[PDB]
Amino acid sequence: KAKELREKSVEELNTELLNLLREQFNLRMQAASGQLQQSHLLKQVRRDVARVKTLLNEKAGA
Amino acid sequence: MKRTFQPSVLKRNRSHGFRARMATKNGRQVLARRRAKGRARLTVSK
Amino acid sequence: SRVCQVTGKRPVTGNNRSHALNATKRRFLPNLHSHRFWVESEKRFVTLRVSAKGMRVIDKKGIDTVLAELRARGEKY
Amino acid sequence: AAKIRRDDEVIVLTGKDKGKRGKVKNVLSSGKVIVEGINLVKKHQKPVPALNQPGGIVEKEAAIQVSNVAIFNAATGKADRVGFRFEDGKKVRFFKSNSETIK
Amino acid sequence: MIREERLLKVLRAPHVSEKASTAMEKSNTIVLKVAKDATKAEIKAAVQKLFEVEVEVVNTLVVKGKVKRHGQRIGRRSDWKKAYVTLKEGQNLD
RNA sequence: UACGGUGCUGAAGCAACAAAUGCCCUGCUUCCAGGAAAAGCCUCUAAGCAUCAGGUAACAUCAAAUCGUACCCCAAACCGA
RNA sequence: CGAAGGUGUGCUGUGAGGCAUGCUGGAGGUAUCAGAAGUGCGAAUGCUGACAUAAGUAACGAUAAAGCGGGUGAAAAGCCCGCUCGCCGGAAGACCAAGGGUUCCUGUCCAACGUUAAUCGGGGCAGGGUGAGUCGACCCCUAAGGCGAGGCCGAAAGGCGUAGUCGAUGGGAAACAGGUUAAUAUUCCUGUACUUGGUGUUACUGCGAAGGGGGGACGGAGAAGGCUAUGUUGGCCGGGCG
RNA sequence: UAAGGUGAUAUGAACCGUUAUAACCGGCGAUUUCCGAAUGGGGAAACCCAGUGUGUUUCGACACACUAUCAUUAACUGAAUCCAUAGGUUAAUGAGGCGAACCGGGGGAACUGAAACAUCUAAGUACCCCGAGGAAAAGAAAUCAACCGAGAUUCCCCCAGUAGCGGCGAGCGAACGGGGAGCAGCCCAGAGCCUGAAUCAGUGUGUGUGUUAGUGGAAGCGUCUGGAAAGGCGCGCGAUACAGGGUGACAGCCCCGUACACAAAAAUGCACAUGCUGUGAGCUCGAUGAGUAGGGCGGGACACGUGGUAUCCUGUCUGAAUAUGGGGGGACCAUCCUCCAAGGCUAAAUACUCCUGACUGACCGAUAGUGAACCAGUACCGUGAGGGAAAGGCGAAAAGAAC
Repeated sequence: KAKELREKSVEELNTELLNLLREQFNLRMQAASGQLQQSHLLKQVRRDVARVKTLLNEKAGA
Repeated sequence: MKRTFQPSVLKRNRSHGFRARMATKNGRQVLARRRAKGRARLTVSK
Repeated sequence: SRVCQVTGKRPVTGNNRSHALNATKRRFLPNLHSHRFWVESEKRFVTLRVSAKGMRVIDKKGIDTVLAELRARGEKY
Repeated sequence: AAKIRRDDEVIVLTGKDKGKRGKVKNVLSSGKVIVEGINLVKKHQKPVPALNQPGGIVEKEAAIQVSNVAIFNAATGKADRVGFRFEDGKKVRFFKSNSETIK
Repeated sequence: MIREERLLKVLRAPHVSEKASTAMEKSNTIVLKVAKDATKAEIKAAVQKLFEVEVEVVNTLVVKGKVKRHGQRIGRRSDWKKAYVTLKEGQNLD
């Protein structure tokens, strides 16, 4: 997804990151209960977040 | 019968703990030696 | 530390030999002395822990020169 | 640069199922393949209440060494060796005997 | 003022147990697993934002990890922070 | 009534005497062997600031984080294999 | 079509040994003539492991003490319940510090651990459990002492020490009663409290420290007097009529 | 580079991926909690407590940066005390700590041997301390030699267990000279001319060649035994590849490789080539290292123990000449020869291996080999420094024994 997310603004990125974080939180909440029967999702979300962070760093002073 | 070891944590730490070891040159040397040996517990420190 | 500031004379080790040649370790300390030296240029006394040899050297050369040398060496006075 | 792959029909050079043929089912990182119908073992499957397994003498396909199988060339009617070569900026396998590309 | 991102990270899970259940039912108090670094105020903030529910007060405690033995080898479970969060009267939590 | 307990209910609830080694007592009396320190606390001003801050006055509101809290502890859990 | 190794047998050499072969074993061995040695073990109160002997012997860890009924169980002297009996009671009870670090509670299991059995356990496995403005630490302050900028001293390492900064075993703000969990409670809940900080206020109007002063701030013994904790008796209230 | 993947005990679950952002491998980046030199202050390491400033706030608070010490230089400030200096506050630069051995320096034992023991030996060893580098140190004759000559240092073989030293005991033990490895010479004590002339370091660029992923890489079938063939027996083929490892028993031709031939977007080592910054070459005139050389007293080093003892170093007290001069040639003198101390720099041959890769072994094969083939510096023991084990093998394949 990095090549797609690279074509964005800083503000845009930040919002996306926030959203991702929220999603992750939700997953965690679900995971703890017996709701989440799709574990890979959590793995994905974290990765996405990381990617976003990396992108942000690249943008701001690199 | 009052046996020799009469534990006290603070006393132990002050005596033998990491910071004490650091404080002196000989202590430092000891630490270094331990490291070289491969000790898991470098000091008395928990 | 017993070190002439002008000359650099430290203590050196050696032996006491007895009449039966019994070596025993000893030191040879330098003949140090703290002496106020008048510095004519700056118009003040500079105290220096110096050997008698150091003093002699100073006399020979001029205190100023000695001071300069010391400075060059990175030594406070 | 792996000469035998998932969907290749192979012939067995050695063992109890030597001479027989079968499609490679899957290939393991250990340097062994599992081929369809070839090396069979009658495992005694231990029952478990969970996962809906009844448990019995299940005859399943054990692995075989990749070295023990060979890619079969349909044209020659025989086992062949595989070579590698670049056709149109892309690496491809070919039968050593007859020099034809694997497709 | 706690950062949104920080808040999201704070809260680890709901804690299911008899005691927890009792707390929920009788005293209107939810029992959460939270980050070991998460202070009380932060936790409260997280609760308010992320569950949309007024908080009366948060009590926290640190649960020490049990030492276990997997076969011959000894090994300790991690410490973790439990939080009893008391919700205001009439606050029903999903 | 899951024989573990749970829910409701609930009378009187006074007086005298005795009484510590505990409290008044960091007191009092006495003795010589002549009995910590520093902060909190109260107070005084200096440089300062000057009609601002600061101080005390009540009242309102917010605040009090963090770590410990199980259990043994004259002992089968600590020091003695 | 069975290597080394293991184990029998037969033959053979003056001896160290050699050859052959049955069984076991399941993959290596090696003639000859040369070459090199970690080259030969019964002893060293040799070293390591294994296994004997004494021997099914001594002992089973305070002479506080048990008995029976029922339960569970494959099985009960030992576990649970009950009724008796006995022991401690300035402790063998209750609550902490130190030290330990889950031993707490529940379910479950009995190989090992428990000086016997064990259904039991501080044993195994799984799950649960430790809630603080006012308790303690942290924090402010210092003692003995420690470290110690500069400094003084010292072949080097380093020693001593000023300013300082650390250091409790001492000084420094504040919470009680009841109820509750299988397991926490001055921490949860119920009631009724207190503290010292900010911030804002209106009201007032000399505030201000690294400084001054007070205070904190202190020994042993003795003697009482006033008290309470607590206990006894009576009254009261409930139950009883052997 | 790919058709398979999501490390291991260790399966499963939920998934991703298959011609190219699945996974894997390599370059350059990003992130990089806390403790630790630890550096904002403190501290019982992985914890406690700040200050200042810049931004934000739902005004409850957040965030993130900086704040050690020393040295050096600079700026401002600044006592007694007039100027000054000490001191003080900032700023910049560097340092600090760790690390196997080797290296140089500062200190420096004893057991032991001498059949006792004290000189002596062990030994400048062990050890402690400081400092450095990929090597270090040494180094460009005030050196040897012998009336012939050599031509800085270092290292190897000889000289030689010689000459010597030595309670002339035990022991210690050269040099000259010869053969080799490697070889390199320069600058300042200073000013004149000429002005960018050789060389070196940092730093870009270019070329070559490594290194850090990789790619291709030959040729075998039948039959007998057997659980299985790579074995037997047949008949073939490859070989710049019969190194090695695996594969159901022993495989050149089944697999991985091997010989051989190729490969780098990116980073980077070493050579030369070249630009820029600093550095000054050649010429003439000189100048030619003083508390120094020597000496006395005391020690130490030189094979050399004070001896008839040259030479070097210096704790102590002295103290020249200064090239018409001075040093040395093993007491000392005379002659001759030979060199120029009291300022520096300097590659190579030499020393070592914590570590990386490749290959080898009349080295070990689980009481051996590392202490450690195994989750070992672990368990366990000890207040602590420290000590410190045991423990490998089912099978070809779990087909690990349903009922």
